[PDB]
Amino acid sequence: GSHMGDFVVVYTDGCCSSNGRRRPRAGIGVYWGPGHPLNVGIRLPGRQTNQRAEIHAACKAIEQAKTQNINKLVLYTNSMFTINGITNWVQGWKKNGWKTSAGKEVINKEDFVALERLTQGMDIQWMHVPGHSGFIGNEEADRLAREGAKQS
Amino acid sequence: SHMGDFVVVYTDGCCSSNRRRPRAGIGVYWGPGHPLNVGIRLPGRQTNQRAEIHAACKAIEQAKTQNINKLVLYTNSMFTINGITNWVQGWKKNGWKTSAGKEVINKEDFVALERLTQGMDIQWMHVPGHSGFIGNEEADRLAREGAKQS
RNA sequence: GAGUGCGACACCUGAUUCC
DNA sequence: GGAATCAGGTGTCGCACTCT
Repeated sequence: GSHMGDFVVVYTDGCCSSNGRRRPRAGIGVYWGPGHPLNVGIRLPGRQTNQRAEIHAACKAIEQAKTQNINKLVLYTNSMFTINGITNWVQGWKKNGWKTSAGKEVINKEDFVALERLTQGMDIQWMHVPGHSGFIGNEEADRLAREGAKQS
Repeated sequence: SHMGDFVVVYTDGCCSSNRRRPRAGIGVYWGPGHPLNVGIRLPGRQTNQRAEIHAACKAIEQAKTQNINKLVLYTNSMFTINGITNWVQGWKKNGWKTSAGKEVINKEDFVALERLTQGMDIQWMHVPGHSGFIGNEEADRLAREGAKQS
């Protein structure tokens, strides 16, 4: 178990073997600490892609948190897409019929709508962790997602 | 060792620990009791790619020392072979960017190797997994020997 | 509306060598 | 298993132009 001031630190990550190929396998992973009862690594239900696993691994961590009555959180993910989406983009997407900058429709709307819904009632600091650069937290969350993508 | 007027040479690098004291070696073999057969220490940052590349570099300097311009080069470093026979064309065109849009790490090394190849007619031969070729084994022996000497 | 670049962070597939 | 390294891909977005 780890913390920064009053915020408990959590790591999330998604993965997907054969992303954009013929047989995609996507998984989610959240790491709270060594041997933490809350660490999970499971198979991502639905459309298999890296983007959804990254968004959905972040959703899982928040659900778990509410489950522990946690309201302050530092969420580390190596997914700028997830971050930018939830902390910038969704705001504008809501005032424009969910439309890309190329007049078309935002592909992960349901993933971001599900995410934003979870963020109600949560002071969360979305911090980017560079992937594959020695951050135990992020390697483990990646380890956990790979294991989860090896499932159901 | 000659394939016609083309003379044959074997090159190889090595680097164990590739974490603590990455030690890198360079070896170039021309044949039984040849005055230019050498095993020496890789200068600079120690990696396997750098030793394989500078092993080729070393051999080409030696060829020139012998007024050789048609050279057949044997190495098991497909990375070296690919950078020099076909990737450098694109890197000099795209500002030395990788397919992932990042910077070519061994840029310095390939530029030096490319410089040495001006005026050289060189055939790059990949020596596979494992074959006989005492040439490759010798070159290997040379590299591991040069692996220790600052 | 159609399209083309560019940037960024991920997610991969593959290959050879060095351990 | 890992490192050193590269080539080809998709997943997705914003940003910046141009319509033969």
